[PDB]
Amino acid sequence: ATAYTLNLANPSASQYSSFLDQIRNNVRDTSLIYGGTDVEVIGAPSTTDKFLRLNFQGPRGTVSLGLRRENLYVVAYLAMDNANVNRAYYFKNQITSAELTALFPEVVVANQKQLEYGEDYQAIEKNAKITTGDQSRKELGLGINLLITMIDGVNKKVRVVKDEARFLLIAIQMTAEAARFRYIQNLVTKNFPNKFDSENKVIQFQVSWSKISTAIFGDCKNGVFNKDYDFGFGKVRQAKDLQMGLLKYLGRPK
Ligand SMILES: Nc1ncnc2[nH]cnc12
Repeated sequence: ATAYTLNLANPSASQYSSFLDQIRNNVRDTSLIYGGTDVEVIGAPSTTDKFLRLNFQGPRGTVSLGLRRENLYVVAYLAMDNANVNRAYYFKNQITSAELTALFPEVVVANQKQLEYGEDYQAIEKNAKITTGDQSRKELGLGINLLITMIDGVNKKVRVVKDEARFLLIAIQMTAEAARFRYIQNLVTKNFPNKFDSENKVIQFQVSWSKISTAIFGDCKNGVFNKDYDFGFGKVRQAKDLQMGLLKYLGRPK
């Protein structure tokens, strides 16, 4: 599979942004124009190139993420354990052993482990054991320095579910979600490279990806919605106000 690398040993805002653009440009179908907007749209599912590999390169090791090109869903991750042995962890309904072998060649079949929980935020959040506030991912914050800290929890260490879950929550939001929502990307670069507080608006965007995509796809003309929409953070009339980075594939426009 194709692989893009984020250098966390020497991070820069420009590098992070280009990294997100590489993801967007890889999965998009440039012939697709939704609601007369210039926002990138994910192309139809491929039977050949199903996965994308993302490498988080740090000073003491590299941790990798596997994403489904069809929808940017995280399907697995790779990290060396305390014995420097490469191990791959995957979500059952998301990928097979043969595909995992092709995605992460450095991991032998015996070292492929199926995760006990679901790939949805709810399942992951419960295993992250967040003890404050609403106990959701919002409570962890966001940021480059936070991502680095989370990677330290899985890189070259014995697997601890709590640490693995927290890493996944941050890794998914800093890649897949940031690719989908420019608002999230802009928050990261505006605060680069510091850890900062997340917002309700961040969560609201995330849970409304499909709704936003459907709205632009079938109820938007030349960037203007046919009616007022509210995804949780106020009324929106123009698609531009949503600062979208990537829209969900819903077919070709009619
Ligand atoms: N595993 C996942 N990857 C990306 N976006 C998601 N939204 C919910 N679960 C997700």
